[PDB]
Amino acid sequence: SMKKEFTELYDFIFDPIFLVRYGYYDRSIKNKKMNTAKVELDNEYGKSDSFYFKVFNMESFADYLRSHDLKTHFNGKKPLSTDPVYFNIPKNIEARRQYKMPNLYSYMALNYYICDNKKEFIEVFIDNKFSTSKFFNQLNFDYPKTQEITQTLLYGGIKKLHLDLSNFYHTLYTHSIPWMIDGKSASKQKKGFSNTLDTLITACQYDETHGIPTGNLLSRIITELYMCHFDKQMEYKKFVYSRYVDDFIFPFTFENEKQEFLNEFNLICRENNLIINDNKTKVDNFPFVDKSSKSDIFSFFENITSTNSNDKWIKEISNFIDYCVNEEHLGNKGAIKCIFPVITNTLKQKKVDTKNIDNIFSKRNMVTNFNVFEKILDLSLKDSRLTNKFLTFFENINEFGFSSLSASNIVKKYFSNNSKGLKEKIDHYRKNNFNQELYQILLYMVVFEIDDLLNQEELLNLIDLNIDDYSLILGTILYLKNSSYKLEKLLKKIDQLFINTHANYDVKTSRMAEKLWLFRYFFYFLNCKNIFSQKEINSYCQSQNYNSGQNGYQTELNWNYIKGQGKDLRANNFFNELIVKEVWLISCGENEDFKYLN
Amino acid sequence: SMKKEFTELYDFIFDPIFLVRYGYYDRSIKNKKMNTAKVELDNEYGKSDSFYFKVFNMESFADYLRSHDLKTHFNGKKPLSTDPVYFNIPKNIEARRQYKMPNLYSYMALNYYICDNKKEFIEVFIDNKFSTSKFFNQLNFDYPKTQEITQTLLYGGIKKLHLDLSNFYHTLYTHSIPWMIDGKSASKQKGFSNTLDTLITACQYDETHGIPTGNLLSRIITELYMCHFDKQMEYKKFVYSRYVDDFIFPFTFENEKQEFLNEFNLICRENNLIINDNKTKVDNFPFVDKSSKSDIFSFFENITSTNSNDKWIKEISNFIDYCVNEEHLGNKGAIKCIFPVITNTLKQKKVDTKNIDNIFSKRNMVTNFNVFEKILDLSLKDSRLTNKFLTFFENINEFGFSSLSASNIVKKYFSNNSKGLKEKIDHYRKNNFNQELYQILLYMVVFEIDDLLNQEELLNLIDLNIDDYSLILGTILYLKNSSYKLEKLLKKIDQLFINTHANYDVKTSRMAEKLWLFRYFFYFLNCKNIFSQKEINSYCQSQNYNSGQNGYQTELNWNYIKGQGKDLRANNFFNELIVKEVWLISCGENEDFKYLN
Amino acid sequence: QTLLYGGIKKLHLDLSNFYHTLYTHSIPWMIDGKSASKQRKKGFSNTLDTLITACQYDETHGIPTGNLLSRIITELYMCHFDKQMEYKKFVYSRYVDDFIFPFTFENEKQEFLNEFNLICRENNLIINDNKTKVDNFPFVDKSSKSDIF
Amino acid sequence: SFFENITSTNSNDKWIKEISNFIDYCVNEEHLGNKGAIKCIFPVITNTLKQKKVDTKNIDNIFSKRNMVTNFNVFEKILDLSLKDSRLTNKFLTFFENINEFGFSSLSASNIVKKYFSNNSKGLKEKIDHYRKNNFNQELYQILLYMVVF
DNA sequence: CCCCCCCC
DNA sequence: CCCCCCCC
DNA sequence: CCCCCCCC
DNA sequence: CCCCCCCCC
Ligand SMILES: [Mg+2]
Ligand SMILES: [Mg+2]
Ligand SMILES: [Mg+2]
Ligand SMILES: [Mg+2]
Ligand SMILES: [Mg+2]
Repeated sequence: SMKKEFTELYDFIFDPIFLVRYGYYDRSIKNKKMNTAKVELDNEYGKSDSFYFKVFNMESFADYLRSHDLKTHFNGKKPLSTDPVYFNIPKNIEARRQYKMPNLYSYMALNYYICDNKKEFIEVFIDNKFSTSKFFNQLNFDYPKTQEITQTLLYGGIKKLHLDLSNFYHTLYTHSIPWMIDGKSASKQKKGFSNTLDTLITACQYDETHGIPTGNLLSRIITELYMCHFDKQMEYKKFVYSRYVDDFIFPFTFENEKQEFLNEFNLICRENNLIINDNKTKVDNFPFVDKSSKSDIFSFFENITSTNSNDKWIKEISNFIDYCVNEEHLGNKGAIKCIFPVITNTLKQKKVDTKNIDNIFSKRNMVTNFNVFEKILDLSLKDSRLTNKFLTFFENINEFGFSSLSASNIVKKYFSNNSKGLKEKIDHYRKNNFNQELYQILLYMVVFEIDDLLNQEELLNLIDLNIDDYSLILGTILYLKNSSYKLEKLLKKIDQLFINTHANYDVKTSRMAEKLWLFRYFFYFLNCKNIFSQKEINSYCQSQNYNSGQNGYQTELNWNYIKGQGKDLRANNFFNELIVKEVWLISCGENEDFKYLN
Repeated sequence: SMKKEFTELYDFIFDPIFLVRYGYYDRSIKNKKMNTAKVELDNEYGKSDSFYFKVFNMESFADYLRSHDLKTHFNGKKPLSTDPVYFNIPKNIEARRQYKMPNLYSYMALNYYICDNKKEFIEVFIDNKFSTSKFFNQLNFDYPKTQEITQTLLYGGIKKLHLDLSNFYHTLYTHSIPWMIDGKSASKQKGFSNTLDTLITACQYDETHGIPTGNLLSRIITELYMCHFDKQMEYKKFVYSRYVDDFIFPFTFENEKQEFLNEFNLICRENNLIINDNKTKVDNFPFVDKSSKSDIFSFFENITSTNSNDKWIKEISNFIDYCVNEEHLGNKGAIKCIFPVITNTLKQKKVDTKNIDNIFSKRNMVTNFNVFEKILDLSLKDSRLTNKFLTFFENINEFGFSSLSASNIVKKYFSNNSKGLKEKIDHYRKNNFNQELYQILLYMVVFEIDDLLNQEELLNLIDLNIDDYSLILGTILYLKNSSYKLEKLLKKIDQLFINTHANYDVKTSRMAEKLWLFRYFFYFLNCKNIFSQKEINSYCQSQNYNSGQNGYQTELNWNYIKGQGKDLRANNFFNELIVKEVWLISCGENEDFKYLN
Repeated sequence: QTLLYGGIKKLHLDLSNFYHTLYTHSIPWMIDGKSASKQRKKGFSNTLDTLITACQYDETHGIPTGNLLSRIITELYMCHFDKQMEYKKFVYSRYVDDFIFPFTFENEKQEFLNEFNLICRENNLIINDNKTKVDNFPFVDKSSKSDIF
Repeated sequence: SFFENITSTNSNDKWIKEISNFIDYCVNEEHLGNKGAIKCIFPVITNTLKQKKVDTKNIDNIFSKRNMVTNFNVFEKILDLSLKDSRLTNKFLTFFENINEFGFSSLSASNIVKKYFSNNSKGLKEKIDHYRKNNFNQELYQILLYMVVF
């Protein structure tokens, strides 16, 4: 029944290996049988809107976890205050949203706690009746099903009321969590479940309390419980509504029903320091607006056949992209995100010949220079949140017959033509800390083997402060892929960065508790694998006259010296086990060549 | 010079006795001579927009400070975390603001620190160039002078960019105060700012979300924060005018605008500040100016004392409508000018004392219209006008308006609108619009309104989700009625004290918890024996309370409560105040809880 | 489509009554140069002008629209416009008098407008300010005929 | 009818304040579509002085007082106003040329304008280079003319 | 995995 | 000419 | 030169 | 104290 199939989903999700194999990057699997014991690093089962699975994933760390028990490292209390990877992405054309990717250690510390107390989450979730985000887009709980749950919650409503909470994730006071779960008066009196959660959550953001570290499934799960206690307080007051995260739909029929619900709603926000986004408060009167019909979109290619001209397919695809971008302008939320899936599905459904698919996306018209793949590429450069979608779209038409080389050339030519504008855009993303925008360009260059855009001086200028770890890793990979460039200059800019950021901390702080922990692990891993010639390391170390001991060179570059520095080594000893067992957090590639297409 | 007048302002403000006598309730005096050694019981020298001076003031505590030195009592470490008075006021008809009135002990600790390190405030203040809010509306630093400062900052500007920070005080991340004063990266590693943060948190029970807003100390702390925001923008060759969180950036080319916006956002993102995108506008030249009061101040330029009293009634009544409509159009603060210019016009036009009684206490037999009843009714449409209305009444009282006639007029209002007022009272309770409640209760105690709430309705005010101030007023209302038995009131107060202590570690001292003001008010009265000690021992024997060396072992007995906590630094502070007969609430001239002349 | 790449926004710019208000004597200016034109006959530019005015009784207000010769001369004129703009590292798409300027920073839209207005004042061209509009991504497009066809 | 209530008895500060308030009133009036309101600033300030018969030394101090607290000067504000529309170049200069004959010291007029140029030297040079590049002829003429006049 | 594709 | 059709 | 002042 | 009176959080 309903109670049965609910618990199947939750007994599945609440598993430490699942919450890092798919939770760290907020990935989602449709079927349980996709949780293979193999690494399965090449192909994608699940999807995510965040980071490229091929270059950044946990499949190596996951395969370690089902062969080794790591809870030993976390069984103690008093967790370590680690610094996350601050990664800032856009919200509109003129607004932003701040992700924080927590240090893997303090993440697993929080992960194991949530699982050791799965009951305090699950039994509240299954009893809850208003939330359509408590499924986390997981398993068979797709968009049509969350929509269908909302429809039954809005019966009897001549009108609908909308409320959105303003910057809910990033303005959340962490100490509000014991208030919502246990009661504000009960928390004023220590060492409970809510209190221990609060201290583990802040451990992932260097003990700061303004906001939650958003960007992973754990934050999603913790956020859903906080709002499910909201839902429970409103159920006591005999209210009924639908809710997806911070977005409410209250159905009513008389103005007083609305004002009653509005007042009891404000009392809960006042009590828990939540701010109602007033620009988004709206009452919909029947006949009800609904500007989200995808029927016209999904039926765009109805009258096209495999027998249609390759030029016909080119024009219709290009036509279709413009139709959806216009539909998003009219308020059809998600219409642009649908461009990639339906082009993929339509080619498959119409069974276009694999040779004919190459021509469609390879054809550069010598009359107008139009290549439809170039158009899709340029589209994706208009919202860096489309990065994974464009890359999996290429992945799909690639395995359909689009020449990996043809695609690499088209992308190369696009960068060549827009060289001036992209350089200008990079300097902007660097000065104003637009991470994902810089990430997208760097990820495109490493993936499509682009080498003409930046020189070595312009590449080393990327290895600097106020750059996310993901961009640094990508920029490092770009430097290494040119064999002509000498590693000596790269080691200076990297070591200079490592010393500079370690200086801001207390001198007794372990380096794996600091910033740049992911880029640090990436470097130490490549160094232990000796991608950096141990000789070419000693050459640099002697240009700075670095003292030496039995650990090796006393440099931030040497992991063996770093592995011991600091009073609390629980983090260093954590990432130590990972380096020894050659667990990677960044994927070298199929041939370990840092090439990512076939 | 310009810095010559600043240094004199700040050497005066940054004095701990001034910062509580005029800063706790955010008062303002126009002359340094107004800081008299005497307790100004009948002189409202200062101006405030928060709490009625005649009832809630620090003049007695200020008097104790001139004699004793409490810097000795406060020197130490790890300050005690106290719970403030949560007092919620409106922002507009549909919005609210959250004032937090800090425990006196925690407040004074912050006050002494700021003064011992006034150097770190004053040095940044004098050096500042962009802030017109850094004068805190004191001395000869009036609105016209601040506008004159802004005008010289907007030269060379064809356009003005307007930028407002969203929910600034309440959303201000406290730990970001070290970030702006000494840098964020350096803060990863217990200096000046690192301790100012922990003194601030201890005023709001170690909450790090928001600043205790409603007093001068928080305005100065907020100002340092933004004055460092200013130094960062000054290093980038930017010029603008700022008042608290509201910026005016003059520019000419769209280059300069986007240049300014990009840096502005970086500073904001770094310190968890949020920009109110709705109040973001650009004024192209010719510039709008919807805030000119020239027509308001010259409203009475045509009327004289020779004119009929009925004409004065009409022009005043038509003047109130002119200003309320001008506030509608965007002339910000126009309603706040109604009371001053009426008072200043009456004085300047030299209106006789007997005429003022007749102008303001006349009842049209035809229309039942009384102009003072109108002004009162206006004051109840925005509870942030309570102090304005009462200081206005205080002024026409001294000019001739009979205290008796005024009390009768308000009494009549409350009788006509018993249905509505009792609806609004029970509304403000259920939604913690606790200022709107404080106003009604304050009008009742001041104007002697004994016919609105019965005994039961008053007792049902002594509950939780009621702020200390309205609690004190509701208790006063009960006491002002002799025929109400003091026994029932105790049972509501004892139950209330008992219920809020249950929310704490049993080792917590009561004077560190919530309701610290109401507790002090009650304890002071019991020590003064206002609560008949025979009538106290009667209630305790009813509850079968045990009796010990200090007393009857209840929340009501201060001698027992005095030392029942792990950290008594707070109780020991308030105990000294009770012993020396320092009052935080004025019992009145004859201690009859009456406040009219 | 390929001209508008890299644009998170696109600026629209339409000349007002370009065909009917075009000063014929500005045609030599665009092809050769206003300064050079002061120096003054027998050139290709000047002779083209005279063959044009001869079609409309030696009048210089506007070009006689309705035929293809006027379209061709209009393109040549407007292409020398394009070259002056190309020289300044600007990129856009134009159909006769209708410009589409893709950009990403307001600094660019301003740089572009400043030089655009400079050529327009030099050659007595008028911007139709009613049709000036920027489109922010996601871009509107109402020109779709898919459901019609 | 803006200055009708004020007379010679009022303090120079009052006069300075009221004139400063008056410039804002007309500027806002022009913003509302009151075509010509800004061009009326200069005559009615001149003519109000005549009708009210303010003493010569008062004219100097009104237009020379640098308020020690704000460092505001009402003549400097008038000057900054004229640099917002070049077509006010003559109506500002006749205004000075008028109050110069009313008792305003030219040595102070020159000193006040020179301070403005010293203060906004970066901005003014930036604006000059922008006028040459875009062939804005009157805007440049204004700055150059003020330089030679003052 | 066995006519789907989209919300924070 | 050999499943298109529309912009100033 | 003998009160004013502003439209394009 | 010796005319004034208004911005915010
Ligand atoms: Mg939101
Ligand atoms: Mg604000
Ligand atoms: Mg046209
Ligand atoms: Mg046209
Ligand atoms: Mg504000």
